[PDB]
Amino acid sequence: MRCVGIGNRDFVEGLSGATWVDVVLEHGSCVTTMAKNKPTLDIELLKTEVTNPAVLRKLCIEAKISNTTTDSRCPTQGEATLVEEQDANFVCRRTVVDRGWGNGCGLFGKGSLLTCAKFKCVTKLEGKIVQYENLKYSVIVTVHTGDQHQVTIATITPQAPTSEIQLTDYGTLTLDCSPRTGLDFNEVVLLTMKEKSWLVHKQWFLDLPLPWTSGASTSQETWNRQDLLVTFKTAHAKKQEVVVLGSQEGAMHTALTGATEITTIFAGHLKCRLKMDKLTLKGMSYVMCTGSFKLEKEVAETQHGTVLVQVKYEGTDAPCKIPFSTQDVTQNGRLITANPIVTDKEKPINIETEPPFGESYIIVGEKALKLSWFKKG
Amino acid sequence: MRCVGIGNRDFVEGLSGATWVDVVLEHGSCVTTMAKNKPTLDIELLKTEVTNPAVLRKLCIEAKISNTTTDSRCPTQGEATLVEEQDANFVCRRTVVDRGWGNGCGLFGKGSLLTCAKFKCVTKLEGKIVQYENLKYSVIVTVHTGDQHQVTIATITPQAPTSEIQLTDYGTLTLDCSPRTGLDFNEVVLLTMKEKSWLVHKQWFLDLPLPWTSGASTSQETWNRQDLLVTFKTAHAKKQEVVVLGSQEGAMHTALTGATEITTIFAGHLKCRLKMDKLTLKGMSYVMCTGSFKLEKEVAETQHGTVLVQVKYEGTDAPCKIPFSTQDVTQNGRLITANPIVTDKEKPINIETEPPFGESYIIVGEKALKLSWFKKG
Amino acid sequence: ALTQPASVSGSPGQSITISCTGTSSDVGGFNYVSWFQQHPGKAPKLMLYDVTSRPSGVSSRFSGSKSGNTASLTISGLQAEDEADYYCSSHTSRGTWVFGGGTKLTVLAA
Amino acid sequence: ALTQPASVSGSPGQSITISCTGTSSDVGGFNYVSWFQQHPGKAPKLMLYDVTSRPSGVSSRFSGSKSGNTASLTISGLQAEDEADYYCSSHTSRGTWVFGGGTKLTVLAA
Amino acid sequence: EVQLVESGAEVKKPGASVKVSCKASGYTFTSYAMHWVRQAPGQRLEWMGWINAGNGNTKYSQKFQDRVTITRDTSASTAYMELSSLRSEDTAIYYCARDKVDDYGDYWFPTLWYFDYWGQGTLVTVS
Amino acid sequence: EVQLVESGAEVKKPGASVKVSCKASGYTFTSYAMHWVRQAPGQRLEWMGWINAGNGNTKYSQKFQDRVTITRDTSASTAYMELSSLRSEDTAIYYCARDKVDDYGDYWFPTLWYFDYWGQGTLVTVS
Ligand SMILES: *[C@@H]1O[C@H](CO[C@@H]2O[C@@H](C)[C@@H](O)[C@@H](O)[C@@H]2O)[C@@H](O)[C@H](O)[C@H]1NC(C)=O
Ligand SMILES: *[C@@H]1O[C@H](CO[C@@H]2O[C@@H](C)[C@@H](O)[C@@H](O)[C@@H]2O)[C@@H](O)[C@H](O)[C@H]1NC(C)=O
Repeated sequence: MRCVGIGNRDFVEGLSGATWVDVVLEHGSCVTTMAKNKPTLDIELLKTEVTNPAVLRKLCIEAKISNTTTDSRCPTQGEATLVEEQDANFVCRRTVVDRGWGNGCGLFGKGSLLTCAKFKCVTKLEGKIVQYENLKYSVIVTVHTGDQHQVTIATITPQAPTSEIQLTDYGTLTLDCSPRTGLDFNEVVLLTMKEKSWLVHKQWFLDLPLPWTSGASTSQETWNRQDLLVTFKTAHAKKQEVVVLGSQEGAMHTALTGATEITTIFAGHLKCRLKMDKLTLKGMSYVMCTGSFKLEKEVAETQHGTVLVQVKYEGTDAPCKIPFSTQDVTQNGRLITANPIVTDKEKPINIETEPPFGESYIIVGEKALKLSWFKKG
Repeated sequence: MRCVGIGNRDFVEGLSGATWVDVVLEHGSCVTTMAKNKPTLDIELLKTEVTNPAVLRKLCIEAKISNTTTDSRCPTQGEATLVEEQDANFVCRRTVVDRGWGNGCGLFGKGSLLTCAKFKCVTKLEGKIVQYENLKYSVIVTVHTGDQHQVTIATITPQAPTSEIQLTDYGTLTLDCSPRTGLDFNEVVLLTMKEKSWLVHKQWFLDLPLPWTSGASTSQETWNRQDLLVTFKTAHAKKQEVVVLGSQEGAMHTALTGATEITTIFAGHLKCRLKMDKLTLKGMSYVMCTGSFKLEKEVAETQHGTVLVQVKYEGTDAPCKIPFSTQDVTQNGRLITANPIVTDKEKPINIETEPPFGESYIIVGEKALKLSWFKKG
Repeated sequence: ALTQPASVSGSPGQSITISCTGTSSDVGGFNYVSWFQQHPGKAPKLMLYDVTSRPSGVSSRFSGSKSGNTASLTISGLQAEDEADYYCSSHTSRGTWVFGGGTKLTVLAA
Repeated sequence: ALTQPASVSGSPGQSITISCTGTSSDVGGFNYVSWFQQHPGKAPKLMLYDVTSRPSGVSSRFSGSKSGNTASLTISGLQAEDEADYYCSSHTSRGTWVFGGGTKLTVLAA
Repeated sequence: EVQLVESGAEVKKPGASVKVSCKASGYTFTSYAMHWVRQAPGQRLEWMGWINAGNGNTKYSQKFQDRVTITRDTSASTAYMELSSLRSEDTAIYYCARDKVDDYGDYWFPTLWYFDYWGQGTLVTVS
Repeated sequence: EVQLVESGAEVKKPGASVKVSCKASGYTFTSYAMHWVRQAPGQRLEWMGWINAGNGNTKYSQKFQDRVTITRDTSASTAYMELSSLRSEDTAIYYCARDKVDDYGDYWFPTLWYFDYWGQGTLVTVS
């Protein structure tokens, strides 16, 4: 019983004499598969994760400056120069200011003035390239128990999309999965920033107005287009001051509202076919049972109109099979718990069944239990 | 000589027999006023500053959370409650999640779940209200020297807009100033944020989507509309996680591009009339001089076509007056330095004069100086 | 915050119930109640969980039930080894755990 | 970074020039050159500023001039008290100040 | 078999800090959260807190909130509990007990069989 | 009259820190920047740096950059110069000298008569 508690639950039943069912697996969605004369199974895509992305480009959303120095020359005497102008860590701008006798110039007019400051980026985001080969889906498949927990999952690659999965007491199910990515991973980038990750169209990402570097650890972290966070402006023709822009983290979140949020984890969807030829529902061997049952827990209806009945048994036969059906005038009702069995008379066992609409009577015999039930619709 | 070096310089000359001139003072603009038989003066609005603003509202651009706690109840059992729901420091949201036997509920369905977290605002901006009464303009007025510096300013309120200013050796000038604010200070707010200030329309400011408080130091700092930085979202119908938005400092700068940047300082403009009736140009008393001059510094042209001549003198008479005019054929050229005088034959003195367009000859006499000059236009 | 008796006694062969009273927030609100058997100088052993469920190894004599804000563990076919301390535990609405004060169950000889 | 002689001598009545050579960046590029007179165990006194300008108190004998990268302070009508160290200072293009090595001016008796 | 084993019996006198280990065997340590609960000699059990051994998320009780620190070292299948600024009433047998984490790696709702396996307890004693 | 007066003669041995005061009188202290310049006995003047007494902005020379700290206390018309990690060649007469700030309160371009008034010097001596 893995999906009965979940609200986002889907039932997939195979038509007559089918050995197989197609299912679609989305995150947060639990699917119970059924086939006649077969166990009922529950399947869910828990997580998809890509191993080992590659940093395509790191943009920087918050920077600061230091070591500000300026060079200035009087009019007629050429442009100003600073050794820091070819130091890649510095951001610089040249301009002109008023000059005359009062500031040491033999000529009145515009003199060149260059201002340089050390560019230190305080916090950054990074866009990584993700590759279809290095995807891995985690798909769990369980049996619709009947029994109580007494005191598996498959990895899916694009290079190994078929998994054989062995189910104790029930056989071996074969799960054949095709990744249905709604993306082109060369044309989208996985953007991470201060714990949180999205994935977005790439061309957008490379068009974002922030300083960038194809950051290789083989060279120190210099920045291209520093001017998108650090600028300069001329204060009334004699000074030049550095303009730092402030952290674009909030601007980035406001831009990523209409995006898809999240080694590294993601949420996609996956189409698969389950082949159950070598699957057999255990308890086929047993005998329809002899004694009375008694409600261990009151009848409980799930969020899908189906109801849960948990009971404990009366009688001598330890291994046996529950007689079970319901009537308005009996019709063989639908059962999700397939072939309800008694594995241990000591222990209590659950049975999930779909009742008919309106009034129904579920019966479970000599002194059998007649539980009234009603379904609205 | 206070404006000759400045490029943003304006000349204001009074028409015939005027005792007065109207001037307009903007920041970064230096104005030289002239009147015939009067000294030439230089006037500039250095700074305007408002004393003592009042914090109208403080918005918060970066927040963080702490002490996260959740309450949850099973279906049919009412909404979830937490004592922190009326603690103003907490931000909270209620929702519903999947519940059943597997998580301790006797009924399958949606159960209420409330999540609360302590709202701590990390950095904030503030909008202050500014009042016309508490403006003060700093206006400096100097005399167009002639002489060299050898080794004033007036405060202007709206309640005292006329200043008497005493100029040694020249008399007393009376400066009558009207503040021409292009604003309505009740309908604009002075916004400051992490060292930098603008002033913007108020209604805009109160419409900005950030948590706010009319922050009084009389009560601890609680925040209204915390949801504009801290939200909650339901992870697949069983968890609820807090969404912090990130510092809106960069978003604020990007929104304030089309704004007007800057006890607290500002930049406006100021209209004034200068009355110079009790002003007299000193040196009227003296005698046109006897000897030869000699260029102490080569003739230098300013950014306004006018040229500067600095000289030292020959002769016996310590206090005297420079003979001065220029010709193509002499026309009495315009002089900004009014009544060039010899205060100390030891010391050198500057004369600023407007020459005619094209070729001119400036002469300054027995062995007088004939300086060729040419003006392009 | 969970209340129970301080001591409870019986004699071999008899049945005996120990109750455990809490809030709408912990016991009456959730099936997250369970009973533990502690011997002197020993780890508490889980004997009941989900008010009625028994781990493999515990025999049928022990059984639990819940009514209002009060769970009740009772032992039938009393035996001498059942002499021990019993504690009730419940998850709360705030995501925490609370225990009872424990009851020392003594069985006499006659 | 500013160079000048180490010592320079003359006799009373004579004129004497001390030179001060720098860069396009400091001396040849700006009029921010000035001369100071230091006596033993005394603050340097500004005697020239703006290559030719004299503070009130300094007499006409001292005068400065600039040619290329070299300023020159020279004293006429030499006197015995003029015996002193002389230093040239200039503002630089990078907004800093540099001095010369100083020259000890000695005047003899005959 | 499933087994939890904690450190030796330790006596420290008031003002100090105490650290007690818990090492698990017989199950994947990262699939369970480790709870700590103490009891003074002859008194009730008092739930201290838990830690998710997968992601290191903690949850403390109000009485111990900024006195307790529960940590994990996944390398050696070990969870640690440290108590600061011990006082008169800190003498107790300290137990660790496990509870499984849900299929997504999170710990919001425990499992009905929480504390199915316990340590054997360590006394921290005062002076 | 304009006057600058610095602290007493001080001897400290290598490794220490030295602080020398400069108090100005006869002019508005906040309208000028205070420069510091040193000279060893019998050698040239070596410009150390300056501070704007209005807003506390500093500027240091490369040789002293992270060894010098020039500060201001406007209350008592005083500028301070502190040298860290003194070494063999730090013995010098230390001078303060003023230069006026422009009409906007900034110090970008000095005035042609910079250092028009000086202190009288203080020796810091090594051992
Ligand atoms: C550059 O700045 C380094 C540290 O950054 C800033 O240092 C001083 C100037 C403070 O005012 C503050 O802005 C920062 O802490 C220093 O090591 C040093 O000043 C410079 N580094 C060099 C020259 O290598
Ligand atoms: C609330 O949080 C206070 C400090 O904030 C956070 O504390 C812990 C939980 C860290 O994980 C980190 O997020 C912050 O330092 C603490 O004093 C304490 O946990 C709480 N304060 C109370 C309950 O008064």
